[PDB]
Amino acid sequence: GGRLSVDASDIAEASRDFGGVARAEPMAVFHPRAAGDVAGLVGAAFRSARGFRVSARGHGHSISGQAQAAGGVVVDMSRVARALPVHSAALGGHYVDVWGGELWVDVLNWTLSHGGLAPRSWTDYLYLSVGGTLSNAGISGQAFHHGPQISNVYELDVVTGKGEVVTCSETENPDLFFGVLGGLGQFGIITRARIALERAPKRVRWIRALYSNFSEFTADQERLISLGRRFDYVEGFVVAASVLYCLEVTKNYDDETAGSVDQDVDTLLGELNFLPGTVFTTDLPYVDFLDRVHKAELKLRAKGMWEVPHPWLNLFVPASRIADFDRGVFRGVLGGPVLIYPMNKHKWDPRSSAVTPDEEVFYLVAFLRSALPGAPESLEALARQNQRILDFCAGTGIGAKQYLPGHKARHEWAEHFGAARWDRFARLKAEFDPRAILAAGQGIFRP
Ligand SMILES: *Cc1cc2c(cc1C)nc1c(=O)[nH]c(=O)nc-1n2C[C@H](O)[C@H](O)[C@H](O)COP(=O)(O)OP(=O)(O)OC[C@H]1O[C@@H](n2cnc3c(N)ncnc32)[C@H](O)[C@@H]1O
Ligand SMILES: O=C(Nc1cccc(OC(F)(F)F)c1)Nc1cnns1
Repeated sequence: GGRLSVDASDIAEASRDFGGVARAEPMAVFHPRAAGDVAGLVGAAFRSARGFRVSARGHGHSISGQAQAAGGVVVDMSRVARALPVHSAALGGHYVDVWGGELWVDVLNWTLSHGGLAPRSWTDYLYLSVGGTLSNAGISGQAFHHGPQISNVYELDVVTGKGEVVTCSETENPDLFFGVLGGLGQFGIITRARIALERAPKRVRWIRALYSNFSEFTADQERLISLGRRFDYVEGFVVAASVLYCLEVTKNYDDETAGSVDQDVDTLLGELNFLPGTVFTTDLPYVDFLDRVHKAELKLRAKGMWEVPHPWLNLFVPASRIADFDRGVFRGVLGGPVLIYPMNKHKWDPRSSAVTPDEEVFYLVAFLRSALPGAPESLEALARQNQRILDFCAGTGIGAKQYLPGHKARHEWAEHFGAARWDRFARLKAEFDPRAILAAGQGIFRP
C-alpha cells in the first residue's frame, strides 16, 4: 500500500534536520499508508544482499542526523481513521491508540475533542512525533511528577529490524517494549503507541519569578519537585541581566477548582524565595499554554530565524554537582535559551533503554542556542562552547549523561551506557536488528 518517492523536495527534507549540519542523503523516501507497508520495506531491507539503511523520520527535529539513512530509505511517518480514546476499568483510566508518526499537537486536539482528555506528560514543543519522543524520553515541566512520556505508554506495535510486526507491553514481549522506549530507534519502528490519558484541565495559571541567587533558585526547584498541594509544571531558565534565573511554574485548573486556584497559587508562592516584585502571571487556556513554543516558532519564521543551524546540547546533570555548573558554565564558559530544571529518577522505569545519571534527583541543562543565519563561523564558535562544557564536565568528574546523545565512537557509547546497560543494549540489537538496518544515523552499530 506504500509509495516510494525520488521527488527532489522529498529527498532534500529527508536529508536534513533541525540541527542543520548533518546532510546524509537517502536513495528514496517511503510514504506508508499503514504498519504492513513499513513491515514490507524493512523486510525487503533485511532480505536484500547489501542490507540497505532504513530510518523513520518524525518531524525531523534531530540535531545531528539521527533520522538520516545514507544511501538507503527514509520512512516519512507523517500523516485516515483515528482510534477514539478508550476507558479501561482494569487500568482505572483512559488511553488512546495513535499512529507512530502522529504529532503530539494532533494527538492533543483529537483527545480534547473526544471526551476532553489529554496526555499527562509533555515535551515543550508539540510539533514532534510520538515515535520520535518515545525513542528518547519526552520531557517537560510535568516529568518530575508523571515521569517522561516513556513512563506514560501502555503498549506499542513495533516493526523490528527483521520486518516483523510485534505487539509489546510490560506483560507481552517486555524486552522489546522496554528496549524500544528510549532506545534511539535501534530495535524497531513504532507504528502504534497506546498513550495514557487524564481528564484535561481547562485553564492554566502560568507564573514566572526571578532569582539572582543560584543556591536559592535550585533549592526552590528541588523543594517544588518533592511536593498534597503542588505545581503541575516546574521548569526554569538562565537569563542575561550579571546572570539571573527564572523559575517557571503552572497551576492547572477547571470549573470545579476555579474557586481555589488563586489561594493555591498564593500559598505555594509564599513558601518560595524569589526576588520580591518579580512575579509575572498569565491566565490562558490549556491548549494555548501547551502550544507556547509553536507561537515563538511563527515569530522566528517571520524573521528568517528558524531555518538556521541549531547546535543544541542537552545534559542530565546529577543534583549533587549542579552548584559547580553556576560559576563553571553559566558565569564561566558562557541568541537562544538555556533551560534548567530537576526531575525525580523514581518516575523513570530502570528497565527502559533511557540513560539517566546515578542519582535520585538530576537536572536537565539544555543549551538551546541558534547560530546567526548564513554565518558558518557562528555555528563553529557555538560548537567550541559545547565542547568546552563537555570538557568541564569530564575534567571535574561530573557524572553527566547526554540526553539525545550525539556520540559516534564505540568507547564513547560504552562510557555513556556503562557496562551493564551496554551489554543489554547490544543483546537487544543482536535479537531485533542484527544487520544494523535501523536508525544508523545514531552511529551506534555497523552491519
Ligand atoms: C526541534 C525541537 C526538539 C525538541 C524540543 C523542541 C524543538 C523545537 N523540545 C523538546 C522537549 O521539550 N522535550 C524533549 O524531550 N525533547 C524535545 N525536543 C527533542 C525531540 O524530542 C527530539 O528531536 C526527537 O528526536 C523527536 O523529534 P522527531 O519526532 O522530529 O523525530 P526525528 O528527529 O525524526 O527522529 C529521532 C530519532 O527517532 C527515530 N524515529 C523516528 N520516528 C520513529 C518511530 N516511529 N519509531 C522508531 N524510531 C523512530 C529516528 O530514526 C531518529 O533516530
Ligand atoms: O527545546 C526545549 N524547549 C524549548 C523551550 C522554548 C523554546 C524552544 O525552541 C526554540 F528555542 F526554538 F524556540 C524550545 N526542550 C528540549 C529538551 N530536550 N531537547 S530540547
